[PDB]
Amino acid sequence: PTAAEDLRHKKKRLTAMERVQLFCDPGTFRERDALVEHECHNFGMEKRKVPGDGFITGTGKVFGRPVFLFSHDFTVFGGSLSRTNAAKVVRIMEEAAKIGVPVIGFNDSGGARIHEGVDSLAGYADIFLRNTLFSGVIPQISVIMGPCAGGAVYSPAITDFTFMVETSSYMFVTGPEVVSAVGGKLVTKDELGGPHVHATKSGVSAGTFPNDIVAMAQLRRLYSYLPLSNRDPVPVLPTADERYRDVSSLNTVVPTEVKEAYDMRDVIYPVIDHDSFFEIQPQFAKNIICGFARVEGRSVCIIANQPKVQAGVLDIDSSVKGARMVRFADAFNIPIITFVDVPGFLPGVQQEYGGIIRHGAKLLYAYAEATVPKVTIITRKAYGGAYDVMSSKHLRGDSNYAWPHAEIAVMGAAGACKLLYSKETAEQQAQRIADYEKTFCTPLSAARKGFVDAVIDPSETRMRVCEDLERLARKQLQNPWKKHGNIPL
Amino acid sequence: PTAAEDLRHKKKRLTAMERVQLFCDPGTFRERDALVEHECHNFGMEKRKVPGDGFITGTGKVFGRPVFLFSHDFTVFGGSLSRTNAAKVVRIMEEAAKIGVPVIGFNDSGGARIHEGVDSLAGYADIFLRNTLFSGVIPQISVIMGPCAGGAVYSPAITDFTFMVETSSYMFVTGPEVVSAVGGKLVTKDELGGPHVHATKSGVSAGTFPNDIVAMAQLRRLYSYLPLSNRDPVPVLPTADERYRDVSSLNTVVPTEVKEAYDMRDVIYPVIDHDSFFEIQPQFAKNIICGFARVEGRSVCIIANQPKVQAGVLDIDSSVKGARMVRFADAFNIPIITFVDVPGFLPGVQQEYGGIIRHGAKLLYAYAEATVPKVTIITRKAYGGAYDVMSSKHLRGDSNYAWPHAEIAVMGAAGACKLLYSKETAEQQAQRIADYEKTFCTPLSAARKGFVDAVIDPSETRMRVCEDLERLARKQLQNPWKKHGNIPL
Amino acid sequence: KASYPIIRVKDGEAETVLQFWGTNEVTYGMQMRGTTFDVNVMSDLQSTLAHFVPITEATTNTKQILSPMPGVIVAIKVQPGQMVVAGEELLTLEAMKMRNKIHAQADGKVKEVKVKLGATVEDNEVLVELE
Ligand SMILES: O=CCCCC[C@@H]1SC[C@@H]2NC(=O)N[C@@H]21
Ligand SMILES: O=CCCCC[C@@H]1SC[C@@H]2NC(=O)N[C@@H]21
Repeated sequence: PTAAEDLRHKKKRLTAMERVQLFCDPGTFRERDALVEHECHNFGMEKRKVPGDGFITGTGKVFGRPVFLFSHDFTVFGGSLSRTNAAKVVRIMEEAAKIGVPVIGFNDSGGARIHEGVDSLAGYADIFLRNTLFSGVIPQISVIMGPCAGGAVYSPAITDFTFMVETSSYMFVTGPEVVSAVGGKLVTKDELGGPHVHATKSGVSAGTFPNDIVAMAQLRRLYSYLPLSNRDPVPVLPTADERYRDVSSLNTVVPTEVKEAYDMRDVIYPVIDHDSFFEIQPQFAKNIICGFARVEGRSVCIIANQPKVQAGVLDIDSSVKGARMVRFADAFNIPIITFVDVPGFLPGVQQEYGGIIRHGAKLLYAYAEATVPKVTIITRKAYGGAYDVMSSKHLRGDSNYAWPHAEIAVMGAAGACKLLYSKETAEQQAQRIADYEKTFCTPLSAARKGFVDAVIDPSETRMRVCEDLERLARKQLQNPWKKHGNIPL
Repeated sequence: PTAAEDLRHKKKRLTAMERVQLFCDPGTFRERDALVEHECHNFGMEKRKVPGDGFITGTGKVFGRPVFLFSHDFTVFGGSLSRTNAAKVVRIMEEAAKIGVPVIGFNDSGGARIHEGVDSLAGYADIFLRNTLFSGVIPQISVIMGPCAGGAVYSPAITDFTFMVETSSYMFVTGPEVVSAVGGKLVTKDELGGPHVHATKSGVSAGTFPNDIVAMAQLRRLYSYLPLSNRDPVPVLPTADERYRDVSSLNTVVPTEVKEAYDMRDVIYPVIDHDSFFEIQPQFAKNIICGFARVEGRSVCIIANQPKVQAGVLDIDSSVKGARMVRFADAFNIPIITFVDVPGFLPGVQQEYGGIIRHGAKLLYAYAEATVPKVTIITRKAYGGAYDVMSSKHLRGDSNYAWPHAEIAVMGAAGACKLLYSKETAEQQAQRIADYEKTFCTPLSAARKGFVDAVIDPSETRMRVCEDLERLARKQLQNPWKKHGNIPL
Repeated sequence: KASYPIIRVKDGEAETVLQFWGTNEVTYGMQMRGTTFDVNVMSDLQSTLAHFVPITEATTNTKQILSPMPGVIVAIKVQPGQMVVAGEELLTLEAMKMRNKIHAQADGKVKEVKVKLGATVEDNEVLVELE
């Protein structure tokens, strides 16, 4: 019996129920509500009632841990929401708020249902309020499998992570018809809101998958990292890997020349456990890396610069990416580990015309507000305000480390030499820049002041990180009483 | 005796002490620390010690209410910060955190002090952490009277409001010398970070003043609105104006044609008390108005659309502006009053390439998260998701009102008629669009559903607003327990 | 009455009625004998310091006027190369279902070529050129 799904598969596409079956465990899905009708009675809609009413909501179970989910249905009315569709979603989110369980939704709606009038707006508003209230209480993940237009786009935005499917998905606020009507330009749906556009240009989508099957397979892996609720502790899984594994290849990663580049992944991979990195937003703002990883069987958060791309310089997009990652990680009590290599901020008129001052402050706010244990490692250099922003010791950092060839200075040697000698005799470059770099572009001064705990061999990083992360397991820090902060938007 | 300030005034500029004297009451300033030296002992700095060390910090008193302030000094070392300058500021902010008092700072620093090494970075980090921790506890206002470059720019950014002086002030992260070095373009300091640029292009500065004297005079007026701390109640001042003043001119403000424009200030001004509006960011994103005002002697927050500019259409910049205003107003228990007139969101490729999805969600998050009393008035129209965003009744709104000629529909009549009749006989425009607009583009349906409390004459708005704002004085609402939210950055 | 227009003042027998327009806390807009003035009310410090304040001069540009935003021109009011006075409407763009009306802020005359009716071009073009 394979009835009524032949029409769907013929278009090389899967069904909502099949997606739900693929996500959860083999036999642990219990559909909650299945016999519900729209009761519209307008515009010749009194007929063609549907039992499911276009939504599939249940409970399920992943890796032995509970979950909640819902999936849109494209065959029935195009997946449009109504006064009645939104009730099921509201009930699921409320139940997942009472119990410490997350929510995952597979969006496929074609837009609002016009035949209901303003009831669709009512349902949208209720879903928006539930998302707003419960953000930071239970993790929310959203996946977009098909078209997603109109005002329905906003609820995925408030969710913590949004993923996209490559061939047959798109998302935008207004359709290309209106764009043609007002501006006069003919742009296709994919050219407007395709997965690539949101992966590279707008920065909304947190990832892209080639197929639905791969999407489910990796969504399970992502779910294996998250904590169940706000009050539950960070999960710890058994692992045969051990902190005594030898990592001596880190002694040679940093080149002896100051103008040559290297890949920061060569430093990230040895420290964490084998094959346990899940990069977030891999194709957007490549000069910074963010993602999840495990250290001795417990999930941690990774944020590191990359001198491979644009000399590892902070920017607007990198600031937004890092700020969102830090805020989410702190909201759910996940340790943060950072690797620092920054020469400063990206210089340019477009930057000031685009508001670098606002955006660069977001990362600093996220780092200063955080109360989870932090570990910082300075590999090569840290200059100016970039050193302050990237989790400096003064921002209530727990432990800070440096490598023997690091440099921590106010600015580059040339600018310091220029400002320290206004009209000093010519040729001052040769006998002053070298001396200043020798005397003050070294971690000795910063260690004398007390800004780094110790200068360590690069081969001891795994040992030190495991020791510190084990000791810091029970830190309790609290901020002054506030209704909420006022972050620079 | 007018010694040592003749050199300053000759350049048509004022001094820090003169600014402090102008701000506070005639004789209520008590300078806190005045005999402090830098104790540097490097690069020939062992000499030329200064008593004040370039900073003036005190307590003062404005309108009989306490304050705290500090002012940079440009004559002494260019206003550079040090390990010692930042200590005074930290002490002032800590004291103003223990006691429920705000802080106001007049920035004039030329950058960091190179002769101290990384101690300047240490001081910057401490100030950044204090700003981050105490934001949302005590209001913070910052004014920029002169140059402000380097990494020192970030602390004004975290503060709630930043104002600028016209002729002799600028702010940016990196100087034009580096821009010339890397990109090769010659741009002046004013062309890069002048007050106009931040007033119109970047949206960082919240206002601009022509002179320092006017700056102080209006800063006092702004201070008269704010509450003293997080736990203190909203100030109420005596006022001879009364809720029984006749406003019948509102019956004629809205034109009888749907395509003609009008000025929303003609609706804003009658409701509030006379000469009591303080616009915030007047020259940026003119399609939305935000500011402070008084209603029956108590300060409230005003957020209204404007069909004069771009048909009152929501956008990226308007969303950011409104979101920041709502967040600040809610953080300190200030009532919010909104006027709604929106046809939707601005359509265009640049918008999606710039991330409309992220930015438009910020206003919705700010409106949904808020717990202060809200009053909403729909004058003419509200369509699509814009109706949901602008404080709809479903987002825990207290009271909502509409005017007799309003319209609340899913979308415009043309699109609804197109979607409701795919290939219906030609000429369907004339006998379908008119009928649909007549039947469903009216507040009767939304009133039937229960989305507006009542349909009122436009002459009763002041009476209704005063009644509701008086009754709602003691509302107590609380959100679920969270360490903090996760707003879409 | 605070923030109101009428102000009745009577010294001895003489009686006067003045009006209060507005203020920016250093300058007061008061009406005397049906005429607007701007009196400055400042203390000793403000008076002694207002001498040392830059007074910049605003741009006095008599040149072409551009349309702030894209749209469509449906109606025009003024004629090409004739007199123009301050506050006169010049034309009306219609965009996203809305007719605006950019006028002439201040000038004596113009020299230019009119943008014809229904020219859906805009994009900050030179609709009218003032010379
Ligand atoms: O020496 C002239 C150009 C030096 C630029 C050095 C890098 S480029 C971006 C960033 N901004 C700076 O001021 N320094 C770094
Ligand atoms: O009828 C064709 C153009 C209608 C646009 C109506 C306004 S323009 C911006 C906003 N987006 C919409 O979909 N409608 C409004």
